[PDB]
Amino acid sequence: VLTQPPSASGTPGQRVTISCSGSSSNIGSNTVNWYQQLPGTAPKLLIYSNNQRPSGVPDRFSGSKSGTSASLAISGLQSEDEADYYCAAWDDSLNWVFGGGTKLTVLGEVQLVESGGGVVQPGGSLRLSCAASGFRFDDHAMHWVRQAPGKGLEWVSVISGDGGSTYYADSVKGRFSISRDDSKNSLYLQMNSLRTEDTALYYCAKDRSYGPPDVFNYEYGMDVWGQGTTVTVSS
Amino acid sequence: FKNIDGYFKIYSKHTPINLERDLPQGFSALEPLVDLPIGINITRFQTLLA
Amino acid sequence: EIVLTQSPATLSLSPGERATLSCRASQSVSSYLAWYQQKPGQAPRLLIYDASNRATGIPARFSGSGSGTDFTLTISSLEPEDFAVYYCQQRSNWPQYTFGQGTKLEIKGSEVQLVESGGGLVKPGRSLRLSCTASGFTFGDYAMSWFRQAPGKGLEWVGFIRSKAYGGTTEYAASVKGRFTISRDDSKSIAYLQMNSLKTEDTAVYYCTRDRYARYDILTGLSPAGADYFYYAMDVWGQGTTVTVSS
Amino acid sequence: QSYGFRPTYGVGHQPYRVVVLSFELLHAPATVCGPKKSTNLVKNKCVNF
Repeated sequence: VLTQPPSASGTPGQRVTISCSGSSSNIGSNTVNWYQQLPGTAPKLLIYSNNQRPSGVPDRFSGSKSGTSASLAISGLQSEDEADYYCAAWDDSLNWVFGGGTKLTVLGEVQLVESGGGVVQPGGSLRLSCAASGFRFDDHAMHWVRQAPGKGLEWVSVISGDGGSTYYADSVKGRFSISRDDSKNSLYLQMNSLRTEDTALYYCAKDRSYGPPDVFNYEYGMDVWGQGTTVTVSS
Repeated sequence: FKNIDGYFKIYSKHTPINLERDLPQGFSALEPLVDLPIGINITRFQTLLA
Repeated sequence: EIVLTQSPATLSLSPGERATLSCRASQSVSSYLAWYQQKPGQAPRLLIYDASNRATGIPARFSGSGSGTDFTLTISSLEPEDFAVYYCQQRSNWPQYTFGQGTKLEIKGSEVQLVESGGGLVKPGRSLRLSCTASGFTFGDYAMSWFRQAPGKGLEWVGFIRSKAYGGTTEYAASVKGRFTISRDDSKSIAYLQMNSLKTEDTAVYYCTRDRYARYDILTGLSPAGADYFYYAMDVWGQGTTVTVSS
Repeated sequence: QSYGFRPTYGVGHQPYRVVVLSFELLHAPATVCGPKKSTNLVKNKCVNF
């Protein structure tokens, strides 16, 4: 669990800070990744390795990890900086734990397309696939992050770039089966015995590293995201 | 020179003499210069000449 | 430098009898004798390797013996369809594989597959580029060797390219040095061969085969006496193209 | 056996320089320590030191 304030505030022209603390087993031993998801769109990576930023994110964002806690500094926030910020950390127990979300309220090509929805049949079976083409799928790994309507991000499973060792979450362990096809360039996720508390979109996330986050604890990060499919699991 | 557990305790002092017969009479102390923090059980020594 | 010559020339023995094939050598060579059988028109097939163990697929009527400077093959059974020429090859010299004039015997008187391409006239535009594409074994962990077969002369050495593990060097013969350059395309699993400076005598039938296994890990627990050693670490013959020359 | 690193190869067959750092506690005195911090020497006042 990553402690994070639920909502912050700030005026246009001042710099605010967004802290996200945690235990010494996930933040103190690994890197923290910040994300930003506008209402009605897909998230994106902002700060990775606690000291680097991609070419898409400008240098106006600042981040640092001091000991077992992190801080997200947004110098000169504008009117478009109204979204939810989540922190990411890979604990040594083979799990991807997210934060709580900071609802910042101001006072002023690579494509990952996934399908599969409709009747969920909570108690039968459901197939979920994610297409991938144009970013050297054989070199980059994949992830699965679901987001319930009105809740935060939740990690599902991860697959290595070589298609070998894989890991699952503590709440979905033993029921899901993740796999990939290097010949067809597609990502699959066989879900079985879905409960009524799995109402989310299951966004297909693309990793920037090669191996699982357990060995490469300084390069993992979800750069490119996709438009998930909202499930309709009910009685 | 000594054989302390961790330090060697090299003491030295340079005083002028005039008798030139043997160790002259007079009390002179040796100020410490270098304490090498190396652990070694030395039980033998030998001087060097040029 | 080791010349291997066969004593029999034309064995017209009727089926249902014995058969012997003597092979001598000038230099004292160890047990590195490999027997081959090549049907007229088809590709050669190895029968006995190292003169101590037989291959997997041929009948058991090929028990041979001999070691040192003399080798022999004791075929003490009938010859139903043994109409072929039996050549020899020494396995001691790795970059100097030399063949010999085999004996022409008559009656009276498999997912691993690799094909080739490229051929035809050679006098206009003396610059050829053949191919050797395999679809069986994993290309990259084995070296590619080339052998040519002149009409009515037998097999002959061309060259080979070492595997990516044991250096990317090369070693050609004396009659093809500075003329033929061989390169590999392990990214596409295709073996090529450049034929610049072509003459009238270089109109043989070229074949691309495998070489020793670069990964000797499996060759430790596995003994070179079963079908696994012949399936994993062994050369496999393929098809051959034709080279036509004119004035 | 050689590796044969080429720039055309994808991620996974590239050279990765690994620097493994080890630590031992022998009987000899510690000759390597951490960067002990420092502070400002205040004037006459009953404080710690």
